[PDB]
Amino acid sequence: SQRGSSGQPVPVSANYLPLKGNMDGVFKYAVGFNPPVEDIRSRSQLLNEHKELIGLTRVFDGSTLYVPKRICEQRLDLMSTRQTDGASIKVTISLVDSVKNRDVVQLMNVIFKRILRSLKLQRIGRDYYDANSPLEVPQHKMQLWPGYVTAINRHEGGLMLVLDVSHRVMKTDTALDFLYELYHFKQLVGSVVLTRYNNRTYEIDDIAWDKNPRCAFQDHAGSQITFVDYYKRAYDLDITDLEQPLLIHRPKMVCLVPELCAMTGLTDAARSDFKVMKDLAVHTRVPPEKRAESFRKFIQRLNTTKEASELLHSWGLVLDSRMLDMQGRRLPPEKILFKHSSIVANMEADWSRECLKEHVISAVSLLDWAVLFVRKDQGKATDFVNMLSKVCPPIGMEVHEPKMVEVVNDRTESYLRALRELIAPRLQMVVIVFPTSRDDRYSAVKKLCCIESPIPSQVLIARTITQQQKLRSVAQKVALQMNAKLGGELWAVEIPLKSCMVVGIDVYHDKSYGNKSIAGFVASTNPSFTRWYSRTAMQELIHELKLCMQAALKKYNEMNQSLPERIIVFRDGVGEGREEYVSEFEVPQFNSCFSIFGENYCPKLAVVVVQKRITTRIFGRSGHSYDNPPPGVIVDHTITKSYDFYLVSQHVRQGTVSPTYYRVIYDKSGLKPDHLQRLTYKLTHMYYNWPGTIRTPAPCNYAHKLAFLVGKSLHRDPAHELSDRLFFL
RNA sequence: UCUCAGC
Ligand SMILES: [Mg+2]
Ligand SMILES: [Mg+2]
Repeated sequence: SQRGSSGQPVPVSANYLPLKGNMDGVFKYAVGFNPPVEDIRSRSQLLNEHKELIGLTRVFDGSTLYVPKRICEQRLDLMSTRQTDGASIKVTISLVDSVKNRDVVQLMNVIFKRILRSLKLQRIGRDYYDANSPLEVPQHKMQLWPGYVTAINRHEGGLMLVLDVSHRVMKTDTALDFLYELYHFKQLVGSVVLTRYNNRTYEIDDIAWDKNPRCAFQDHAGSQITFVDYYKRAYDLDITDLEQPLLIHRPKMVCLVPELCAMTGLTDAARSDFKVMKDLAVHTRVPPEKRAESFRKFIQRLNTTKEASELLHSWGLVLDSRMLDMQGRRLPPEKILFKHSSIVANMEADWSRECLKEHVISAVSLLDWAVLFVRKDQGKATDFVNMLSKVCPPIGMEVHEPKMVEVVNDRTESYLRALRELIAPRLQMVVIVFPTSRDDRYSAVKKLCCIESPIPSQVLIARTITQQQKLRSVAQKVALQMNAKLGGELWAVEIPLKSCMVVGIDVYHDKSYGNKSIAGFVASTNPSFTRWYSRTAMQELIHELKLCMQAALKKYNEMNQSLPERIIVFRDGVGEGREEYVSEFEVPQFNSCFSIFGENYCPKLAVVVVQKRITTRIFGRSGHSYDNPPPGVIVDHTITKSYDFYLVSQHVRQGTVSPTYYRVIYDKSGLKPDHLQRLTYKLTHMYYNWPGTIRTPAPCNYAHKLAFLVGKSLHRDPAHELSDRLFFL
């Protein structure tokens, strides 16, 4: 069965609304014009003189026609005149089909977008945000707009409506002031700017400052008008500065003026900042109890507005008034095997403290390592090392005095030279300490520590050695990371799938550097899933993932003198629409690449697609308060189709947990669905940078970290000597 | 890098 057993049935409730699945009499039609005018809007206008024969309730998408009632004649031929052409254009009617299951959705999304437009909602980006009731945050010139993201699809329980509250931050002030910050260019490159006088939301494409707002443009049959005059005529406002660089948008020569503009979306500066996130996230990160009512009061609003009320009764569909109520299951909390003893996770599924009191399973001993630092931070670094020697013996590690090396100063060449005169085979780890964060020196250093000289490093920033409180915990968080960078596993969980490799793939979208789309590739190399062989992929990915799979298979063979019987490939980084693309292109490549070795080697494969950015929300509930559900809750019925499941593994403190969507796009493994769901739950714990369950499984997040490291700082492939270790953490 | 129509 699709529904696995072995959990605990907890009453959950997702944010899906079951549309009334009785939408018949929706006969699709077709129109044929022996004058083939190549404009859908012109065709619609041409047939508009015959709208009385149908009614307002029609959908003419250029070629077809959707009507909630029998068309007047499925072979009727009328003559239509054109105010421009003047020809007696043919009018055609077709009894193509009453759509069964394919174009029903494409109709419902169109009419539902029309409905949401009737509620005075605007289309910004892809979803819909309100404008009457912003949530004022007048502390940063920010201003939030409530909004909703909706979709309708053929989920197993019929036709369901997705609905999840969104939020779109918009700048209270103007844009020219934002253009003051040029010298203290390539940033307004897709920034969704909107105006205020009408709240019409443009999307910007190209900026050429070679123009002035006083220029005139040929509009409305040779009537040149200047922007200063056009805007004062059409909106009765003035312009203070007459030299601002205009903004250009073109529908898929609209020259905007950046005094009436106002950006949406915090733009890399509020993004790279600790200040504004704590200010915004109090509102953006909505707790589940508020979100449930922000959902229900949307339905109370939707069943009161006149256009919204009438449109449903026109097409006949009855939108229900309360979210779904399913019966999810809660997988048992999983034991965490340490070296000597083991602790079960709490309901919170976090062992951040119990990992600081037990022994790691395999500790690599730091007999000889080094530290780099500056005069300004010599004392703090020395104390950090002195008490790092004090915290390792508790946790089962064993460290000794490092070759305490002082760089000359903070210039990057000094660090480069100091590393180059220091690297030797008789070495374990070089632990570097920087005064201030800067990607130039960081990248120039990590290239040397990850390409030229394969020495696993560890960068620390000076502010983190507070030497007041965040030193014991920082040392206990860096010792455990340094242990893993040396190929020593910390904790493990009983995974009863004997002799099965597990692979994890994720990609990193870059738009500037060639769009190479670095993709990581991480696979286990031991039957306990604690040591990961991590390679990388490069292409301008088709051919390199087969090479990485073959190399990882060889590596697993070397360690275990065997070959895996199963290969679970938790593919991630799929686009929102290519969820079937992998099921046809790369799965055949993975089956083909097995041919290099093996006596006709037959791995029982399973390619699982992992999706994070979804819009489902599983609210667990006991009573009448839809709270967050405890991590480890599986839902796979009446919400998913084609054998895929939703899993709540993350845990948050503020907000609603987003369950993660795993699609099983290839299943030859003979694994019962129960076992694969449980396994996908176990791999959640195995991330050695956060003791406790995380969003995606261990290999997927490992691969994401590796891909981000390669893309943002390395821009090459790491040395193949480092691969058997988790040099990336 | 202690870490999760409009112009
Ligand atoms: Mg993804
Ligand atoms: Mg790290």
